[PDB]
Amino acid sequence: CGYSDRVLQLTLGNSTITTQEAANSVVAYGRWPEYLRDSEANPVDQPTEPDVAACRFYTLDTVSWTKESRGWWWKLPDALRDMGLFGQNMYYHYLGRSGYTVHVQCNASKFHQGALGVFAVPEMCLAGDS
Amino acid sequence: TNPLVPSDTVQTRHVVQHRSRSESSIESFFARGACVTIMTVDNPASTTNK
Repeated sequence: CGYSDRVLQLTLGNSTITTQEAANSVVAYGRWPEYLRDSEANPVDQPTEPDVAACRFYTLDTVSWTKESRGWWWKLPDALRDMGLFGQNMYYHYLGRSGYTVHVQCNASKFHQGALGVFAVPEMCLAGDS
Repeated sequence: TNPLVPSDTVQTRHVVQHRSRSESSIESFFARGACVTIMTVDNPASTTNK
């Protein structure tokens, strides 16, 4: 019937991503995102859950890969702090939890070469300049 | 004293509580050896007048 590892469609809220050249997709540590369970709950107040207004695809500024490029990094939720109603909900509440679908995009041509390592690191503490 | 809990004045979610008051029981509060005095004694030379 035609279906494939390489051809995917993702839809969240008012946003859809298509790809004709994927290498399957990864679910970190085998765990899909979930809301906080009552047995593991800690703040007692009724939570705010924005659903489609915040759980949707925000596209960040495009960077450029060149022969000089040593590498790029981002932190979550920080990269999304100014993104629509997600950022607003984040800055109005003391506490927040969130999972993410990260989709990195980089096409080229059958005559280009190169390989990007895309790593999702829990608690990615970086070293300082001093 | 007014016996209120959070759900009486705010909208609350369901939380399954696991905390306990075990360490604040009267036994637990006092279950420790406390210093109540320091006694001084000696054993001098046979000669010393004191």
